[PDB]
Amino acid sequence: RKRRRHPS
Amino acid sequence: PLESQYQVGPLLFGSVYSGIRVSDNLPVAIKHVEKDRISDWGELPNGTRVPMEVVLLKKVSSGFSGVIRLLDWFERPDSFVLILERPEPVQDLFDFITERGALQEELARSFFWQVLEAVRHCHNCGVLHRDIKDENILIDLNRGELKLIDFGSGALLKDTVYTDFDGTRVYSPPEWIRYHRYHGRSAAVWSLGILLYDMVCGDIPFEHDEEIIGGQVFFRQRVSSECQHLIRWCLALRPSDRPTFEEIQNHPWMQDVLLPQETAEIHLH
Ligand SMILES: Nc1ccc(/C=C\c2ccc(C(=O)O)cc2)cc1
Repeated sequence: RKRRRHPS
Repeated sequence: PLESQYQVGPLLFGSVYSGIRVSDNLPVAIKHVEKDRISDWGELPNGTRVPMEVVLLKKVSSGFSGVIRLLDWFERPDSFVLILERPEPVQDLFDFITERGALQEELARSFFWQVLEAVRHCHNCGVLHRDIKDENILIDLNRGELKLIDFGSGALLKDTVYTDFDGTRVYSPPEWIRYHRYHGRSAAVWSLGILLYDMVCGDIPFEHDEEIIGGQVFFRQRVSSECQHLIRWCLALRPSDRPTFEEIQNHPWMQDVLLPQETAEIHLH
């Protein structure tokens, strides 16, 4: 399961 | 003189450079913010119009090590430059959870408690961060102290309704998803619930709008009942059903926290 950053 | 006071190093999108204060070889972060890209502005006591981020950083700058300290700032024709504290050695909490996976509850407790104190500090100073997440939390690996960073989405703390938001959608509460409104404290508690799940399960629980408003929390990792309950409480669909900061820090799962130095010796060295 791919974990990722999330821009703001 | 900006380039005459700091030795500028390499990048850390977003434009933050590693730097050293030539005065005392102090590690700093040098952050550039384009004027054309600035959401809210504020006025300093001088009346000099500055980005709201500068205003918020100054209001929280009073000495408590849980929040990143703004050391200086400069104005340029098309941008502002922020000189910020840089711990060294450091790693942000997002990379830390990526490398290590789900955290032991003892370590998640210490981190989450430190985030809670830091957010209390912001609110006491009249500042609402609005973008609490693992990416905006730095770990001083030798002191075991957490730092909250990037106030670029923040706002002055108020008790009335907010109808604007520029933080991270997957950490925003269902009332923002559904109705474009929220109150500051209860929306922060929701993001703290997302953060806590993120620490003990190794990733955030919700990626999609329907999941956020669904009010269902599935645990992918073995997580104690007391911790699951605190998480579910923070993630109450109704904002008024969420715990206060005091209720969170009195929760049974939050008792007997490690000191920062114990945390560094046991989990970081
Ligand atoms: N991954 C990583 C590494 C080093 C730093 C340094 C410090 C810093 C950077 C940005 C900010 C801010 O946006 O308020 C503050 C401090 C930050 C993140």
